[PDB]
Amino acid sequence: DIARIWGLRSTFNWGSGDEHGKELFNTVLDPGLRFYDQDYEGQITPMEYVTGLYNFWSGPIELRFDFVSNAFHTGTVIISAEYNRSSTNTDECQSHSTYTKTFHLGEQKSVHFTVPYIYDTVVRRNTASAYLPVTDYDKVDNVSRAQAMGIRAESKMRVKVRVVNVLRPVASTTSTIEVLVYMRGGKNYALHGLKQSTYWPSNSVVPIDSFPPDGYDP
Amino acid sequence: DKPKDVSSITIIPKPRLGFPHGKGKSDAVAMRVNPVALTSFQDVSAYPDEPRTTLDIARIWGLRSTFNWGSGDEHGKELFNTVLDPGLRFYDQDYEGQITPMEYVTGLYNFWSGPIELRFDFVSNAFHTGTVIISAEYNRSSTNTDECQSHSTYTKTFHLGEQKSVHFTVPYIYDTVVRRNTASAYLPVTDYDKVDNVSRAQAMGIRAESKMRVKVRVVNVLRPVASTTSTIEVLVYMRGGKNYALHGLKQSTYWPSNSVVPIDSFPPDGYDP
Amino acid sequence: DNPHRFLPANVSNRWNEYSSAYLPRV
Amino acid sequence: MDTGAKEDEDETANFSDGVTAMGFQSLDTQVSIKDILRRPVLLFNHVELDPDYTGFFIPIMPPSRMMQYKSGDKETSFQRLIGRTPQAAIMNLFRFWRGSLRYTIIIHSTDGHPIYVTHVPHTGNRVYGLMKVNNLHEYTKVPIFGCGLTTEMIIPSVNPSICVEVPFDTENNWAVTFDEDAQRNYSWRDKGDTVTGHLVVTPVVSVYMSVWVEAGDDFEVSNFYGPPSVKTNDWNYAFSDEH
Amino acid sequence: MDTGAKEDEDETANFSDGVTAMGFQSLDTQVSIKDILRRPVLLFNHVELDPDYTGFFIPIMPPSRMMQYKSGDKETSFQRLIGRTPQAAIMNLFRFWRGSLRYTIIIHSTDGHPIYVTHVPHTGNRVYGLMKVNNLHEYTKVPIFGCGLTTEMIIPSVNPSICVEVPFDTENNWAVTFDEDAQRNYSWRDKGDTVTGHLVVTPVVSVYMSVWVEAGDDFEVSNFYGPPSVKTNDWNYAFSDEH
Amino acid sequence: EVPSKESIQGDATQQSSKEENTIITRDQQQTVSENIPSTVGDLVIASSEPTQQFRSLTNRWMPINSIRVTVNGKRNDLLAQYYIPEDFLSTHAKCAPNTIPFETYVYGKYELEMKFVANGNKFQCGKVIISVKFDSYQADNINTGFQAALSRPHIMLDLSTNNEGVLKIPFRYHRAFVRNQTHKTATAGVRPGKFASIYVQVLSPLQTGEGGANDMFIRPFYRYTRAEFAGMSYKVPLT
Amino acid sequence: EVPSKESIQGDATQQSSKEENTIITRDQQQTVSENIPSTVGDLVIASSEPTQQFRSLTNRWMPINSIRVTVNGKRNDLLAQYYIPEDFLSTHAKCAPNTIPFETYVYGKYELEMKFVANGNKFQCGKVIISVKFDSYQADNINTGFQAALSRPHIMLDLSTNNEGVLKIPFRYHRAFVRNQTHKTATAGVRPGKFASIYVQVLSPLQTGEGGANDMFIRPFYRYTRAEFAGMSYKVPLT
Repeated sequence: DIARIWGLRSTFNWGSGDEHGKELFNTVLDPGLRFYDQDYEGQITPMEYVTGLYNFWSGPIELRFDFVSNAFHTGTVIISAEYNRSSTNTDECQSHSTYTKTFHLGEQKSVHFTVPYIYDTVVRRNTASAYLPVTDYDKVDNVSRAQAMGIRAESKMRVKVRVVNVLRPVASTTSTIEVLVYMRGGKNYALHGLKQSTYWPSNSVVPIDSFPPDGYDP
Repeated sequence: DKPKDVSSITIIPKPRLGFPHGKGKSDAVAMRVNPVALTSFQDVSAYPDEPRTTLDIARIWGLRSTFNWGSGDEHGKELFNTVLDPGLRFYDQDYEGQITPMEYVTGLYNFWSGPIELRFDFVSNAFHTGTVIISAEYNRSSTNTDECQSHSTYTKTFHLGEQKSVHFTVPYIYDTVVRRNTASAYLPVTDYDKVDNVSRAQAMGIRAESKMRVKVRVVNVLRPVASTTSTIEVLVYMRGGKNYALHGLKQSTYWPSNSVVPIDSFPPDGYDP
Repeated sequence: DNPHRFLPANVSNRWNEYSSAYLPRV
Repeated sequence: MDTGAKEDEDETANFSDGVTAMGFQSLDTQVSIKDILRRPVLLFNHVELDPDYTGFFIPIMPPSRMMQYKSGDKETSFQRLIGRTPQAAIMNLFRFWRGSLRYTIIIHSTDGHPIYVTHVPHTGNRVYGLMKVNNLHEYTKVPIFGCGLTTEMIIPSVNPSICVEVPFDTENNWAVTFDEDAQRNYSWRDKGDTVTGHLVVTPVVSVYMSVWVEAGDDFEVSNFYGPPSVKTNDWNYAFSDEH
Repeated sequence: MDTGAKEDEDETANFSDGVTAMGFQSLDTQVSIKDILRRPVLLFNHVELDPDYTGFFIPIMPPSRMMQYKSGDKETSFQRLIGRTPQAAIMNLFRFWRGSLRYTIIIHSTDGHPIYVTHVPHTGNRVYGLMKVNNLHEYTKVPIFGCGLTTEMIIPSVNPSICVEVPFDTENNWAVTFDEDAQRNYSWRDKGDTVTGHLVVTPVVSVYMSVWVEAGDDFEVSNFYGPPSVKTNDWNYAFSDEH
Repeated sequence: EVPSKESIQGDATQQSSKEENTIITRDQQQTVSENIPSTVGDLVIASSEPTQQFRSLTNRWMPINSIRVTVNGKRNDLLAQYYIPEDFLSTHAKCAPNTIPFETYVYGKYELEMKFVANGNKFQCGKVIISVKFDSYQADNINTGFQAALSRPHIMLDLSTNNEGVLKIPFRYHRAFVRNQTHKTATAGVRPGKFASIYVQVLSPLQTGEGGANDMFIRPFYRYTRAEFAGMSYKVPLT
Repeated sequence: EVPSKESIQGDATQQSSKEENTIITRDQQQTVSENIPSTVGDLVIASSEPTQQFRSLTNRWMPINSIRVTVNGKRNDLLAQYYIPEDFLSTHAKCAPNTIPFETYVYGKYELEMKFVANGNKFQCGKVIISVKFDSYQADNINTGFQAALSRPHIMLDLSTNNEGVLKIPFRYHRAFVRNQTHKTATAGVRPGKFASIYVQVLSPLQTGEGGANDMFIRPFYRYTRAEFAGMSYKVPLT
């Protein structure tokens, strides 16, 4: 039920200067981890937050692209889901030969997109570790990596958004709009195998003390 | 109210519930969210043609041995002659090779019984022609040179020609309802230790060597045409009969020889180059 | 080092197992 | 909670939803919130007790961001991994809970010396660890268990662990889960409303102990808050599936 | 599997098949494959644990040629006779298995100190023995059992052995039994597919332990491979029935 | 068909065409050319062996190259043109799954559909015509004006409203089949892989306001509604 | 099944298997391995989108490379071996129409059939065994003798009679699907395009008469009896 709450995943821009075929948005769509190559900090979506509790997931994922625009903006984007093998940034044709939904922007400013679940295994395993005892930001080495809990099976499944028809706004409005990309689990989303949570509270964490023994009386 | 509970019973405390059994009851604690949930076999299940018992494995045809049969082999000559014991292949030497599925499964058990089946496939053609006699001999065995002694037992004369395969059920005729296995029940020697008589004296069991043999002799000498090969090879297959039976699980006779490597920690143990 | 880690190039394919072309392995 | 289906005004064709993979591997379904919170969580890992004090206080509250370790601050007797449990992450989304909890105590002993457990009802304070109640230097004459509150006893030789189920003794409809700050000195009657009482654990001699916790059978969470602002660095401490 | 009755084209008279001797000595029939694999096999015989490490790892895989001792190679904590069990010889014929296993742990102690057991789900690595996870020199603050995975506990004084039943937690239809080489460095996601997870066993102090294993009730093997190339020398270490 | 009041996501009354594993939505209304028949009956004679269809491969929407309409283009100017199926194989979208059957088979019959999506701002105005010419080989430079375009099967695109068009193309060829691929060992006597031509012409020039954009873009998509293949052969690279 | 007297065209009692646009006759009888089931039910879960079949392309008999049996080959010698579908894509019959769908799709489930045709003279004699090993990756060098070959699903070929064999191969894999193609941008963590192995071994050595031929030949043919493909992608060259 938590994994069916719409959370705001990412944002990106779409200007008039973006020639056709250009990748506006391009991410590895894995609910396990946001990045494989850097520390993440921010507000994770409710379906990603709940997924991080489990070792395995499956079923479709849903997206929703809200274009922060008006009536006088007009363009066309193509949203493609790409499995196993990924396309080159410059070759738009490779992206077109997968599972795509061309959205004609104008009066309607929102497009829903179910990403179909197509993998070799009935359930994927989570890329985040099952158990991580490091709590004090210890400087990592290869001996540390060698004695990990599990081997991160990085997902190659991507979702790209490319320009079909270049955004041609009127002179009196803004040349660049922002697009909001929401994400929730599908109606047949499923989780299994409770593990140590991927994410933990960053902002405003204070450990409890004895009240009022511990100098509460001034 | 808080009434006193007067009901009681005498209990005998045991650590494990049904430790040595392969069926019945168990005190196992499932490591799940639900304590009574099980693995679903709704989609992924055992295929119907897979062997459900070891007696199904012991009905798979395996190639036991081979031998040759030339034109130069005068009548009465022993082409093939083995002690047909599913326990051990040899009593007097180290065996290495590919053991048949009925022998492999038998080595797990201390006792066996019921008939054994053979099948002789002659690697020949239409232009080969001879006759062999397959005899099963119990308790007392014949001399190599006296073919008449072999003829006075349980025999099946096969007229080779167009048909190139003969099936032969070896009838189970012994003094005991089950024979015990000649291979040892437990052998702790793993490092090819040089054996002595003191070692032999402190064995697990006494090897009761089988005297039951199956011989194949020439009846009519193989007379092939000039244009074909003078010597053919015969393939001798072997499986347990339809009433084959095993009992008393022991330490296995045979073990994997080829390409055995012990597991290590991956990737701690220097997998990262 | 441990000889089992990597198979020699002449008998193996890119995926570090015995090649299908190499029949003598048996 | 709000799905956000309100804003889904798109009525165009889409790809199939397929078939659910639930119950495919095993029937044991682990998705329920009331099943996760019913799993036991560890709190105190081999902490020491003393006969010199009143006893060891365990504030009756569910495990959450309140009981979390942050890097480079004061050390506590609470274990560090309470923050990152699946059972904590759930309690970080709900600010209200109600019903009974289930504390499990394991004494590291096999002696005839009895250890006691005492549910003190919600009295407003939120103390934990060892405490000298009223600063007295002798509690053997007047023990906390002997005053006449509800009390069970462990006898280590017979069985060195009990599982108690502490009742929801409070004047509130709901017990509050967490605060924005645990160490902040604000109005005193509201700071108390994050516990529904205490467990106390008095031994005869010195001995070590472990404490677990979970939700009881009768247990409901509510007042959903959504997910917090988080950080992660799991990527860093593992090899890729490509060396 | 293939009987090979396909090739039995002979239609000539034969000797009788007699009557089966099954159930003659006793009704207890030991021929079933799912009864042999349900018998317990010993793995670790009086191996030592330490509080200094994360815990002792036991990779959840059935006993087979993977866990076999060869003569004149590196020494392991695995007992040597795993190779030659009847329960191993069966698993050498089937390359796929699915369902739960049943690990039995026996701690050599009678102390109040609790020992824990933790089913870690299939995470890709295949480690065994004692390990310092992430090379830290202190695990008492943040234990592996305390992170919030499914966990039972042994209390040696009450009963110094448990029998757990670890679930088939994996994304595969089948768990692979064996490889042609255990020590070979091939693609990393496939090496992981021979285990369905790990058991870990953490003690408070140092102590010795024994581990058994078998198939659970829910357990199926498949993908029959036939018998391997074998060697034997049983003849050599026994007297004939004729001196 | 009828617009509604403004919600969070604007005027949410969009239709969508779902063909295999590709969806295309549309904001305003859709212009459609008449559904007209193709040659049938010769199929069973000309091919002795049975003919195959690969709907999952060929019936999915495939976007091709973008067209650039500027304010400098006069009336009767070709914006683009496509010899089909030739250009969908080896010129545009070379790695499309729609082209997979054309590698192996040597003959076929093709009924197509072509959807066009334009995106000019509300302060622009212009008319573009798209029209099909059946069996145009050595007949491209005649009957190729806007006037002939209005006579043949066609759609019309207003660049301000951003309506969509869908041009249905029957198989109308002088032969029974069209040859798919040229080869070194094949005959040079016949022109292969061209049974029709698609012209996109400026019916009225684009115009813009003071300090406005000097261009806007259209994107064609194609899909075979009835792709029958005959004469299987060894697989080859496409041109 | 029963031979007749000699007519102008010898003993004319030949059967034939007609699959799509390829026919294969046989002189003597046919050995067939048992028809056994595959994994089903996971298909609908593991693939959210619907899965496609191309029977006209994939169900036709395709001959691969010839096998050369000599009088020097001992028992347990590998005559050939095939990692499938890998070797049918990029090693043998590279320009076959059977391979066309493997370019575009990334996953699939494959039930195969494999017919073997031998032609040794009547004055020769020998036994060859062909057997399948399901999911053999990093398990090729074990359980790979003639003894294990007789246990697993197999056919048997006598080189004098010239009987035909047909080995039916169900899809029995540890995963739901098998990956078709490796790529530069794809994961190296998984081994793609190998769900099984086919060994052809000498069960008994070939033997010949005085001044006889020192070898003879076998020819395998394959066809997919149930090739389901999932996860469409941009078309690529095969290995």
